[PDB]
Amino acid sequence: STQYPVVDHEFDAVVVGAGGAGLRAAFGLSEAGFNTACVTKLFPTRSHTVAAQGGINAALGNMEEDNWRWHFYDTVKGSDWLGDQDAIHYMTEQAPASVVELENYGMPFSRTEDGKIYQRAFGGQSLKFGKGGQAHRCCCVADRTGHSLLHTLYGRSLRYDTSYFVEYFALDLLMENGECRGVIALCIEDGSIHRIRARNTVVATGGYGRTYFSCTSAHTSTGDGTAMVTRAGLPCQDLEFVQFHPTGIYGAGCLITEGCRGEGGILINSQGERFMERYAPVAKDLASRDVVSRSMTLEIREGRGCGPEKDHVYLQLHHLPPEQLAVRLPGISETAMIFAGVDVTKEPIPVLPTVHYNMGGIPTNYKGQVLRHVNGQDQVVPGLYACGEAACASVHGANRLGANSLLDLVVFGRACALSIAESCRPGDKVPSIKPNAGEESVMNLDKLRFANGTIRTSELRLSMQKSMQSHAAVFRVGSVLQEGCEKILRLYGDLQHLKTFDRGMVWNTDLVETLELQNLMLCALQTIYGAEARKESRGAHAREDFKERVDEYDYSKPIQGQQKKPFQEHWRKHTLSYVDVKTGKVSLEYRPVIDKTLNEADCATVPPAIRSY
Amino acid sequence: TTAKEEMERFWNKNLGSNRPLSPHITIYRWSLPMAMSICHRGTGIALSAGVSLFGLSALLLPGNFESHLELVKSLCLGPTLIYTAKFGIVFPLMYHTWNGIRHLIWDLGKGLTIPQLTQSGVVVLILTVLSSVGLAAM
Amino acid sequence: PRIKKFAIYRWDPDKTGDKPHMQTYEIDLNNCGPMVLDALIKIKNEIDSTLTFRRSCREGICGSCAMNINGGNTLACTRRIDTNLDKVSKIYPLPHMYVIKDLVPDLSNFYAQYKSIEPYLKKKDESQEGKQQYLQSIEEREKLDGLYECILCACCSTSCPSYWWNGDKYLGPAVLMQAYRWMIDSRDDFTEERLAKLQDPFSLYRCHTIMNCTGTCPKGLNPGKAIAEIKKMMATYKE
Amino acid sequence: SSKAASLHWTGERVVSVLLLGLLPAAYLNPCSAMDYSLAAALTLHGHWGIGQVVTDYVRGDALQKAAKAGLLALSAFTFAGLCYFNYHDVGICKAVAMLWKL
Ligand SMILES: *Cc1cc2c(cc1C)nc1c(=O)[nH]c(=O)nc-1n2C[C@H](O)[C@H](O)[C@H](O)COP(=O)(O)OP(=O)(O)OC[C@H]1O[C@@H](n2cnc3c(N)ncnc32)[C@H](O)[C@@H]1O
Ligand code: HEM
Ligand SMILES: O=C(Nc1ccccc1)c1ccccc1I
Ligand code: SF4
Ligand code: F3S
Ligand code: FES
Repeated sequence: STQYPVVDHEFDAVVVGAGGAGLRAAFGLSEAGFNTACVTKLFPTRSHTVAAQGGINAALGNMEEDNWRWHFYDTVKGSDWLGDQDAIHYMTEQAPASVVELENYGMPFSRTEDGKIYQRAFGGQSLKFGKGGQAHRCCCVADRTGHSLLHTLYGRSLRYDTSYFVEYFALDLLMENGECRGVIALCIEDGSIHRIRARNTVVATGGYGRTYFSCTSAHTSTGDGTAMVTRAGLPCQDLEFVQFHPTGIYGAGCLITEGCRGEGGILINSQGERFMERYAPVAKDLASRDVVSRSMTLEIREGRGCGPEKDHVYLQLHHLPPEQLAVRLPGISETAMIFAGVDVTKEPIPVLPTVHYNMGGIPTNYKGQVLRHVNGQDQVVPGLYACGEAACASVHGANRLGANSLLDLVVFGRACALSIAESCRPGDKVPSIKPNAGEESVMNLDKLRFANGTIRTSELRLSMQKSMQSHAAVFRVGSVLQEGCEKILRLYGDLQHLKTFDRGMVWNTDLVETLELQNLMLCALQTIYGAEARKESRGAHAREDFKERVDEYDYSKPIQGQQKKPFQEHWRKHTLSYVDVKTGKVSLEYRPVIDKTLNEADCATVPPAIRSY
Repeated sequence: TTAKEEMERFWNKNLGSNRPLSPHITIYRWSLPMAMSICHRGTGIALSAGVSLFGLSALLLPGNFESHLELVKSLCLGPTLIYTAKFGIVFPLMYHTWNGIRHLIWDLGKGLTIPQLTQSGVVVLILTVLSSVGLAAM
Repeated sequence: PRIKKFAIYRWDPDKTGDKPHMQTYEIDLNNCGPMVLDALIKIKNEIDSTLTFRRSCREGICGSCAMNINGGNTLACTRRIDTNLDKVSKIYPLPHMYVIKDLVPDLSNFYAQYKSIEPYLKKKDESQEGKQQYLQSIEEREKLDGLYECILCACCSTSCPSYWWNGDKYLGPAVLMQAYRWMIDSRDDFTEERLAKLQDPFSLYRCHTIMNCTGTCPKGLNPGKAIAEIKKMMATYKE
Repeated sequence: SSKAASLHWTGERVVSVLLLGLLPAAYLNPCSAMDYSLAAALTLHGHWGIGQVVTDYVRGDALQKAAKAGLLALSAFTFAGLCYFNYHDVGICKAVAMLWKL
């Protein structure tokens, strides 16, 4: 306060995030004719989506004749019926349209005989509503798809007058009487504080992998947008559902794509057995992520360990053609060699299931509007939007389908732009904000910048990370989760006993990583408590105490003879977590999933069924 | 903000700031291709200077060339010393002649991989010593 | 105990009088990761939380790590530390660039040049765009290999001596390679006017095939070759 | 939108291959006509050579023009000298030959 300068910016719409989700929303808004400002802590290229290897799904019918409705069914079946079907309808239908848009933007997709966008088999996708065998609808830029996607989206975004606040750490949402006015942000370059206000705000900050000790995600995946929503009192959703990607280098935790499993790659144990045929008969080693990795983490605890210390497993490309590896998957060919020293042609890659995708995030409409939970119902938060991994329309549900997140990025980023475009026009008066607004956000900065503590940021981060890694792991019991819940609660009280060192204005990476720690902890609290509260096994979240999938009905037998279980007695519902900032208490509620589609006659609702690929 | 405006505001920001330019020649690792490009520039400058000194003496200095050579014989220097004078003429000439072809090969879009620069680079370097010792023996 | 010394460039703009200087850090390698960044991260977390650098993926695909280690411009997450304990690893910021703070360069101009070449598909009449995928042969796709992979880490452009001297006016390899990346992209219609944008002594013709770009590229690409291939187009194009 | 900067580059490579061809041709056939064309190619190539150095190092609008003017006057006086040497003296070829057997 008064030691800091304030610079109030005025815009039509603010987009916080420069990933695929953020960029598509940003330039799409500018294309609609809005004065759009994009606020991003990293340079747009550096954003994670660049690390995306697998591909982007669209029923284009380039390999075999395909219907987008088949893609709808495969997403909702994969979501363990926690997926809201109104959003899945919208995503799977726009899927072909959105991809063809990118190829037209200039995204260098791989090609085939016909000259169409090359698709290939991926994790858990089928034809004819789960009956027609293997589906090939994963459009890819040969193992570097997210890289090309981010680069072309960014490339094309220079065609419009989008104001890019590059290297700006957004701190908190500008809020007044429920209504969102934009963001208050610290400028990493000079230490200044900026109040960017708008009629609408898009939140596309991506996931929060860095809550755990081991992940595939970037160092900058710190669930910042989640925390900005958290501190506003607005609910988060399904934060206990965390995807464990089955294949990632045992060492630093880098990713080996699921495209390896779609091109003909097999997973081999300590005896050399094709062990995924022992669990899944129909899909085998190309089954859903929630089951494959949970079969792998089972093998580690068995004693059938496949390594120098019997702690990891293998992904084998020994019997794959060397001619195909050079063309289809060259990005893993380098990163397997660099991080392990593995010839992908002769040797198998040492893999270990670790944190990959955050299913939950910020509750949102199929249109993309952030929702608060009032009176056991829903309410659209005015001028607040969220898209990507940051959000939770729960188009992924309990378990995200392979190569859907990059689709989720484009589609719902685009959707956020359309919702703003239709609800109001550019040049509509920007709602003015109080002179003393976001004042505590600045004070959160100032108190943390001059922090005379006893436990430095780095030490506290590790205390959070390894706790989550052993408590909120692949399998989780009540006893372990209970210890974890008060173990994570412990470290929240430590968030003042923290000692900072760097006390400058220009590029205080020491300060931003601490702000990231506050956001990571706020993510962690809601993640662990939701898991301990949920007393069932659903998708990625699997309780050893309650390995039963608890629905409104026992869907194993016919529907007729049963009566519906009361909403507050079953577990097929969205976890709505809140947390008080001062006490660090996680109080949570629930709201129903959406079953109705956007059109029943065009796309039928898929009722809950047995879960096994 | 435009492309041209971004650069225009980049320079104002830095040239009026107490920011230091990072070290470059002080630190960057010397390589054959980089060092061999330096010599090509050097030999070019060295050669053209000689040619200019030759022209700007035909118009300026008195006498004829035969008179000038008779003045060189006046010092009646050692055959080895006159060979050293002769070698130091052809050496910068030949290097530039050989590496000049290597540049012209590159201009065709050929031989531009990293191993090829050390291969042909040595082949230029070796051709130099041979064609310089060869010509000075005439 | 296996102690490795790291000599690192440090300058803080929030301290008056403080000028550029080196700082050494000692690290046990058996506690630390195999890559250079793992050591930069270790000292930041444990020894000195002032070492301000850029890091994101530690995977070699985002291009944050870009810095000059031991005289070469590579990614800190790709260069594995020298187990030779007798040698002290020297970490420097990208060469001839304005230092914002400790190894963090000002890349504004670098990005700004990238914007000037228009790195997006341009069709003469795209009133039909959005609805149908453009056709491209498998062969026309290979023409882009080795060109798009560029993560814009600014290692190559910053390794070029011409970019050291004439960084203001000359685009550098990084930006020029992307210009070529969009030149032979069969879908693009604006191939002639893209070349005409380089019709001045500086934009393209500050290249003298010094070749530091190809030599330093962390992703293994060949910018110089693509520049040389541009020069050929520049000579042999009608209209 | 004329392409002048591109043609200049092509010109520079043309004189290079001409000057490459001339140095053995001047050895094998050392005539008076070879003397003049050698003086023509030698001074031009070098002029365009230093020109490249000047555009590289000599920064500034006001300073660069004077450097290009100096280089032009120098190259003019050089080509004049060589031609005078070809016309009023032994000539490059025959003068080189005399210098060598010494
Ligand atoms: C981890 C991962 C994920 C992944 C993948 C490979 C890896 C290693 N491969 C995929 C694939 O092949 N196909 C697919 O469908 N998904 C794949 N994924 C998952 C997917 O890539 C991610 O879920 C998705 O890319 C996330 O993208 P999103 O646009 O939503 O977010 P982001 O990429 O992380 O970008 C974040 C941007 O937000 C800005 N930011 C963040 N916090 C702030 C604050 N504090 N202030 C201002 N800006 C902020 C960042 O700057 C960044 O630009
Ligand atoms: C016949 C043999 C020669 C060949 C093949 C040749 C070729 C070349 C080429 C191609 C370049 C430009 C390098 C590039 O590609 O960027 C160059 C540079 C140059 N040359 Fe020559 N040249 C020859 C003889 C000479 C002579 C006899 C002189 C002296 C009068 C000379 C003076 C220069 C100068 C001043 C430069 C500029 C240096 C630079 O731009 O890097 N060259 N030469
Ligand atoms: O600048 C140059 N010198 C230089 C090269 C490396 C290191 C330091 C200076 C140079 C050298 C040869 C050809 C073109 C050039 I622009
Ligand atoms: S071509 Fe290579 S060195 Fe140059 S910017 Fe791209 S990735 Fe970096
Ligand atoms: S380092 Fe250089 S001068 Fe050209 S060949 Fe590469 S940009
Ligand atoms: S941090 Fe992304 S490349 Fe090193």
